[PDB]
Amino acid sequence: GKGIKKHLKRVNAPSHWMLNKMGGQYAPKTSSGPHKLLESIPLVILLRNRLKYALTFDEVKMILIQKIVKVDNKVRTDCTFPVGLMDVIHITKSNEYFRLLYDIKGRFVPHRITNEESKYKLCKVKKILLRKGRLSIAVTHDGRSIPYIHPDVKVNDTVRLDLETGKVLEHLKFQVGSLVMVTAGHSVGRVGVISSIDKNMGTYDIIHVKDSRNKVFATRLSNVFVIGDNTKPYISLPREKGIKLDIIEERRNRLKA
Amino acid sequence: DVQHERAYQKQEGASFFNSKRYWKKVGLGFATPKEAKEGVYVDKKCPFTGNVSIRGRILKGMVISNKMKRTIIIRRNYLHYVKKYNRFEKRHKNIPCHCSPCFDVKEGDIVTVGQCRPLSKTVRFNVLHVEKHQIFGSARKQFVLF
Amino acid sequence: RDGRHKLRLTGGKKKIHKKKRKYELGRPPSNTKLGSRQVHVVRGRGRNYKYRAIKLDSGSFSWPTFGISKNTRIIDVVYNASNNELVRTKTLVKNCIVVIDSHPFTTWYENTFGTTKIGKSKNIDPLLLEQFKQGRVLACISSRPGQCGKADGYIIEGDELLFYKRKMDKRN
RNA sequence: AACCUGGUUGAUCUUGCCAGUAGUCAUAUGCUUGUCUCAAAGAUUAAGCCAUGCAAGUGAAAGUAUAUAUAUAUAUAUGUAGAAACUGCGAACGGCUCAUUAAAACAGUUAUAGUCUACUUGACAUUUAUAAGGAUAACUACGGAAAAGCUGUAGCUAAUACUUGCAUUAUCCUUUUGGAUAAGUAUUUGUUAGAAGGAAUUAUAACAAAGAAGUAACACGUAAAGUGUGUAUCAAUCGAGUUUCUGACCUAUCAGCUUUUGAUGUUAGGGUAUUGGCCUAACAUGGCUAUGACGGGUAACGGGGAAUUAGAGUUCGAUUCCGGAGAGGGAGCCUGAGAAAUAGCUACCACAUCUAAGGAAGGCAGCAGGCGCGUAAAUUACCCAAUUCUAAAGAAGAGAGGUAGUGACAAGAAAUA
RNA sequence: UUCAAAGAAUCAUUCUUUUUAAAAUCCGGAUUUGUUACUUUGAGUAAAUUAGAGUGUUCAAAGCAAACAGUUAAAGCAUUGUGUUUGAAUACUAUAGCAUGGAAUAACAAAAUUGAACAAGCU
RNA sequence: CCGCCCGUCGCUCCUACCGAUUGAAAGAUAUGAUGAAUUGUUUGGACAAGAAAAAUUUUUUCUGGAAAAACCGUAAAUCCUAUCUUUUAAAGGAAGGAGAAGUCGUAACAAGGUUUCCGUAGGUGAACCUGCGGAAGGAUCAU
Ligand SMILES: [Mg+2]
Ligand SMILES: [Mg+2]
Ligand SMILES: [Mg+2]
Ligand SMILES: [Mg+2]
Ligand SMILES: [Mg+2]
Ligand SMILES: [Mg+2]
Ligand SMILES: [Mg+2]
Ligand SMILES: [Mg+2]
Ligand SMILES: [Mg+2]
Ligand SMILES: [Mg+2]
Ligand SMILES: [Mg+2]
Ligand SMILES: [Mg+2]
Ligand SMILES: [Mg+2]
Ligand SMILES: [Mg+2]
Ligand SMILES: [Mg+2]
Ligand SMILES: [Mg+2]
Ligand SMILES: [Mg+2]
Ligand SMILES: [Mg+2]
Ligand SMILES: [Mg+2]
Ligand SMILES: [Mg+2]
Ligand SMILES: [Mg+2]
Ligand SMILES: [Mg+2]
Ligand SMILES: [Mg+2]
Ligand SMILES: [Mg+2]
Ligand SMILES: [Mg+2]
Repeated sequence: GKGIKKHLKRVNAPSHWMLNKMGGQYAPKTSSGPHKLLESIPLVILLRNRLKYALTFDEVKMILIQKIVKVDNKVRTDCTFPVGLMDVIHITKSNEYFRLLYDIKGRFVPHRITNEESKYKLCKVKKILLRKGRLSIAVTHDGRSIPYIHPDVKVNDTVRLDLETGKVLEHLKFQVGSLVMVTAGHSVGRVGVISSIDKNMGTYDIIHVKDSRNKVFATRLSNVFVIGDNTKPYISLPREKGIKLDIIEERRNRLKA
Repeated sequence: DVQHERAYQKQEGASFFNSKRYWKKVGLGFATPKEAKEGVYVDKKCPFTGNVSIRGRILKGMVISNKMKRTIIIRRNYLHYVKKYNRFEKRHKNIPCHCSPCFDVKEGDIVTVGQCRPLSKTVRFNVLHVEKHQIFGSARKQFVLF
Repeated sequence: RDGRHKLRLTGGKKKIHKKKRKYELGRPPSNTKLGSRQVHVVRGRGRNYKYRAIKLDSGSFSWPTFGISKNTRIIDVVYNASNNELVRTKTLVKNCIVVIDSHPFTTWYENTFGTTKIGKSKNIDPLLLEQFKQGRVLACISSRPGQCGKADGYIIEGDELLFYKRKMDKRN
């Protein structure tokens, strides 16, 4: 007939799933949801390939059936629910809290995290709609609509967003020296300060992001996620702290162990 | 004579009766000419005066024709590299563009055109800025790398 | 039917390699007429219903000068810049000039101030006034009745009105 | 491993071909073959034809059970199952093949300020009620037909099927209390006013008119008051359609093509989900072309890639992924968020099966399997365990998929001392 | 059509710093100046294949795993309980498109039967 | 040099060409004719639910609605041409290549016994001959 595609082939699966070529013909195909399949990750993968709590899809399903895994604090029983960049996972029985982050490679790690910090999540606004009764609503990368957002919030900036209640805490403008994480090409794990934004007329607004080794790298503004003010990040970053080393340096590090 | 059709050529987005003629800016630093702001002429597919927003590609060409009504042809001349011979070769492509009578354009004149929606069977572009230029052979034959 | 099957601009036959994909749908024209109201529903793409008016009369007509509107029977079609066939057949489309039973506007005027919210100061044309005197006034249609299912329109004014009169002009 | 030898002569040096030489995820076939690993395999000929079987269903709190069974607690109460069917969701994915198709498709690159988008997510609503209206299935009885996934009648009865249909917020005065004015989501028209985006006829706000659909007459018993099902708009998402630029093989023994039959444009419309000669009408006379138009050929699906190369390149790419297309041939529809669907339907053509001759159904380029064609290609196997999908979503299905079987296609290791 | 010049390091050469005109901009000091080709950096791209890093699949073709400590505990770290370290890099993804540093080489644009720059005056 | 060899003429084999035959065949478009099915609209109105009257029947109005029909519009298919492409037959004709020590000459290679060769025209069993103007690849780098 011809409509949408329900299946995903295991080689056509996006690399940072890190699936096998063997070990299956297909991949899980993230449900539609709050994240873009190419930059998400289904819950199945998390449960089975990352934490390794499950050996199989079946086990994951079973786990889900006990209403014990929460993603952003409300439960999910959909095995192929997409988790995505910043989202806190609360596996209830272990009393583990994860937050998904990026590695210095493209790969999702589940970070491990405290009760206290778990209660919020960072969310970058994308669009800021006006709706009926001249009320503004931000729309986050979490595919979530924040209504009655504080007026000073502008199109690219992140927002520290509470989970227990839908309301926001604080917001961090997209400034010239704002601690930033990346979430797309090459420099994906990378975490920097920002030197400069280009602001091209018709095109993508390219930005340059100085690291803490002072290695500058550029990136589209699209795929940059504000994470702090110049001093401190508002989230716990992984062990590497977004310092994508050179290849040689990495090898040296590996050797020294 | 402004009203030449069987219909009344109005100008949507004008607002005649109430309020304190209609043109817009089109952006990308292309200055709306005097002839659009002044100078009545109605055009549904003028970038400035009408209701088409230019967006997507902008590419300079060089007009070959004015023969169509409010519509122009522009050959882009360019160089297709052939890796076998590590050499280039002149190649071309005739983009039809909508004009709008703000621009008086004789042949051989350089233009730049923005994209815009499909305006007709082939015209997907309209001319935003017309450099003058002079030509001596046929525009057909002028290569201007661009 | 919205699709290819057409020469290539160079005038070369596009050898077709594709049936007709339903999303290239060209469902056939509702030649909507005068009469008592009668409208069908055609089911466009994502259950997006659209209202094929096939007979009409009581469209919403506006009076732009004063920026108001009223529902009136429309009593005749008198011009169609598309083609005269349509006008002969009395078919309503999105730029048909038609005649409104124009008592309502007059009544409204009377109610408001005088006899033939309020930024009044403009106070009517001569031609328009004359038209009103006979009861029945020329007016464009502005909805696309075939899509929207309403003969919504507006009263033709000053320069445009004059032009339409000229077009109409009788003479021989 | 950036390689060359033999062949014109009586001998010689060239040119020059022929021959050898190696490789081929490149087929065949000949002889031969003890292990193990890995594993292509009816593409090439006939997108030729097909016997039989199977390949899409679905119910573990949660629409509908006096078919029915059954267990507790005092003839009732709860319950627990439940064939059947109605409803819902799915069947548009997958799988197969490569016939078409040479600026088409496809690849990258835009665009959608020109659109649609079910499920999923998040926001979140507007002009008799201690609970409404029929009428339908399964079923009972009576039937018919050789036969078919045939259905007739009469009688019932449900539903989350179908159909009705019950304060508060914003603007002004008083000290959180008491009055005044309003009060439709998309959508459409007219009139204006104008936190983004490079750019707005954008968001939005007001006025004048219309105006769908909706806002629980539903089902569990849950969590630390919750869930399922449904629902208007918005956004996200899974996408889709269009679309910009650039990019293709052979042929000039194809040089002029396109235009009454939309060719090129303008206007107005119609149509579309939206743009558009997409279609209609009216008006221009355009548009493409020696930088190869238009034809013709391709033993052409495109690309990612494959082989072979020192480096260039040359050939191949039916074939693991992405895209396109097609389900004998065209064409046409219904349903639906999505089909111009083919294990949907209508029709014709071409094949063809059963028939009691009245009619009836049928479409392997799904999996096996068979005939044919051929130089040329495997089992009518076992299973849902893994990988996934669908479902009323652990618990069911799945020839999707996997596991073996055949297998000297290839590939690797390795006896015969 | 701006050629050049001078100083410091190194083993005649290499890499670095500084200035030598004119116009606009900024509180005597300090900082912008044709277009495109070309080139350099990026950005953005599916993986499978390819190159390539790691990893004794017994080797290898592979695969994307693994390694480590123990006749069953130490050690760590957690406030009796909890294995730990990790890996699945990187490059290739045109000839076009995107942004980008550019001094050379190329084009083209600017330029006299006359072309524009200022100071004054008048509208 | 008793070398080499050239062409006709026979004979056998194979290849492709021309070929009357409106040759044939399949396929492809293009036109036209008829035109199944069918979206849409229009007409219809078997009937199923209302309203009107009498004691279940009668007459009239409003709703939804099947068959059937008409008109555009998609448009299969069949037939008729036309054109093109592709294989394919054919008496005869006329080439080519191969073969066999066959016939007739001696064209060329030596000043090859008329130097050769070119273009052109006519001739002739056949190689070839001849005319005209060229060339040396001449048998002359020379008075
Ligand atoms: Mg299909
Ligand atoms: Mg050879
Ligand atoms: Mg053994
Ligand atoms: Mg076959
Ligand atoms: Mg196959
Ligand atoms: Mg359930
Ligand atoms: Mg059942
Ligand atoms: Mg498919
Ligand atoms: Mg319902
Ligand atoms: Mg026309
Ligand atoms: Mg083919
Ligand atoms: Mg292929
Ligand atoms: Mg083939
Ligand atoms: Mg077949
Ligand atoms: Mg079909
Ligand atoms: Mg089948
Ligand atoms: Mg069929
Ligand atoms: Mg088969
Ligand atoms: Mg074989
Ligand atoms: Mg399973
Ligand atoms: Mg002599
Ligand atoms: Mg002789
Ligand atoms: Mg002689
Ligand atoms: Mg003689
Ligand atoms: Mg003679």
